[PDB]
Parts: sequence; structure tokens; C-alpha cells
Amino acid sequence: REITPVNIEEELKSSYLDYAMSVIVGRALPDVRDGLKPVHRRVL
DNA sequence: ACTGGAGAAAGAAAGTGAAAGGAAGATAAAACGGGATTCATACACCGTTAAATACCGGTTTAAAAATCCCGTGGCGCGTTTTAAAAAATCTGTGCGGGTGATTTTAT
Repeated sequence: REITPVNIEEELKSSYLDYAMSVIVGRALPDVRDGLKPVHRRVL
């Protein structure tokens, strides 16, 4: 089908949780073993 | 003749670029007030003495202090207003990885 209904709450929750998890685990926090963010490690 | 669509005219309402001016700012010239020198000159400290004043004894008397009656306005109480100070609540902002965009010159 071209059109499928969807509730707003589920879409909002899923999108925001995905973005929050991505930011928390991949962009802003350092690792305890080497103290580096992914960008620093990739540059090095 | 009549109908309904379409294009052109005409008219009225809204947005526009330009407008003195005036309170509200801003910036200089001027008048002011507060320190460093430089002495001459008037001021501070020390012996001498004639004179002006403080002090005692006893009156007194006129003036001020003490006392009584009363009739008021000036403090005191209770209850409201009203600014003033204090506590509570909002508003910005920058740190570092991410998303997406702007402008002026030469040949």
C-alpha cells in the first residue's frame, strides 16, 4: 500500500531514542581504557 | 436574442520612500583644585617688673524662688495606609562536537 497510518507517539519515541543512543554511545563520551573519543582515535 | 466565459478599464485600499525635529545622546575646550620647592619673615620660647585683680568680713535688698488653683491643648492608644527592603523567580552565556548556509576584489 502507498499509504499506511502511524501513531505520532511511537514515531517520536523511536526517533528520539535512536538519536539519543547514537549521541551517547558514539559521539560525546570517552572510553575508560584509553580516554579517547572516536574522532580522536580515527585521526590518530 | 440570449448565455456564460474572458479580457480590459476603472476605481479604492494598502505599502512605500522621503520628511523636520527633537529629545538623547555623544565628544573637546575650559575652568577648577590639589600636590612639590623657596625662602624671608613673622612667630615661639626665655629672664624682669608695675600693675591689675582675686580674696576676706559683714550688711542688705531687691529680685527670684517656692506654693496653690485651675483649665486646657499636647501626648497616648488603637487602627489604617504606604513606601522600602528582602526573598523568590526568570534570562543570558559559554564550553565542544554536529547540521546547514553567506560576501568583496583583479584581469
